[PDB]
Amino acid sequence: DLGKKLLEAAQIGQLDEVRILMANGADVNASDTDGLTPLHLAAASGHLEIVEVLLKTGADVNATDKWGDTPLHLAASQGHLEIVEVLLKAGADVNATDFTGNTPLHLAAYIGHLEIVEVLLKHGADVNAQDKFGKTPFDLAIDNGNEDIAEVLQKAA
Amino acid sequence: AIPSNTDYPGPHSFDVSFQQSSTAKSATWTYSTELKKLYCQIAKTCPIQIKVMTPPPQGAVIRAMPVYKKAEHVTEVVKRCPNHELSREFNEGQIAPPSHLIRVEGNSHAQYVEDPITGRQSVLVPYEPPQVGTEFTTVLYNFMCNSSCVGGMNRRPILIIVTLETRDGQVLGRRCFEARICACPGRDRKADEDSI
Ligand SMILES: [Zn+2]
Repeated sequence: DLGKKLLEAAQIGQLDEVRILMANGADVNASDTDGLTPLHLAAASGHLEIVEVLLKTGADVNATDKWGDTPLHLAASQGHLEIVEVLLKAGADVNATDFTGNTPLHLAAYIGHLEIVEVLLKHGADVNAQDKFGKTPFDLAIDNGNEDIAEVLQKAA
Repeated sequence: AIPSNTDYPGPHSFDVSFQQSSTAKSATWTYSTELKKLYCQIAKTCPIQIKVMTPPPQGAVIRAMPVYKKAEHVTEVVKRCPNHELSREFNEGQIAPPSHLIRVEGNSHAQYVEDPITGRQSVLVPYEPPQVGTEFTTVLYNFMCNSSCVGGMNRRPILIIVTLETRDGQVLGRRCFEARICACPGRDRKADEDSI
């Protein structure tokens, strides 16, 4: 199953295998039973060149998995800065909202990726967006002791 | 006989904790204090902090053993799926047997145990006190299969049981946390916390 092989190659960082599978007709938008696509997996793992070649070969920058998360959510949650930048240029919504109300800025602020927080703000990240529990990105930065991020978010309020 | 998961501080006030974030260049792991749940990517370094209030005896060891969380699974031994066991990835010539889910990183005296009666697999390190002027003993763990792996854990949740033991295998202390080996630790932690 070329889809299954492509998902695995994208997750584990096998760039040559990704290129070979797509040349052999692997569905660039294949999904597993959690709705993760090769682009989700490369974005979460941090494989920049794979993310680029998937987007060049027709990967869906807006695809949502079973949590409603886009590849930008996953790169933002992990701290993969160059991937966040490439996804925004390629058409990602900076304020894509998952099924429990997280934006990429919620996840960056919570886990504590300062440089990602700065890049998301420059692309119109919404500081007022509330998750399912009423929490803003600032609320989550305070709750997880990310002081420098809370300061940056307060200045952007 | 099922391994006990009961928390037991014991006479040395044994406790297991996690630093506030990965010192990796990305969220290779993250720990939920709300859910007492570690989230990590496959084979990444996971530092776990051990604290005691009085020195353990000479010869004490720290064991880490994975067990299934749900009563319907707990009798099944937790090991790597065949695909990861037989992969060449991470399986270069080394002390850890390739079936073991839990490895220790950076300790030549880590010992891989398979009980010849129960078939349970675990990994030991000698207990060492903290380096002078630190609070914690750090043990580096690696978790060598995804929670989702169909030939192994197959989306069943696991607990990591951390036991402080005498040389002769008497329990001195025990702490337990849930572990998930997943694609995106940062998202999975928030999603799980959101769900509860
Ligand atoms: Zn596996």
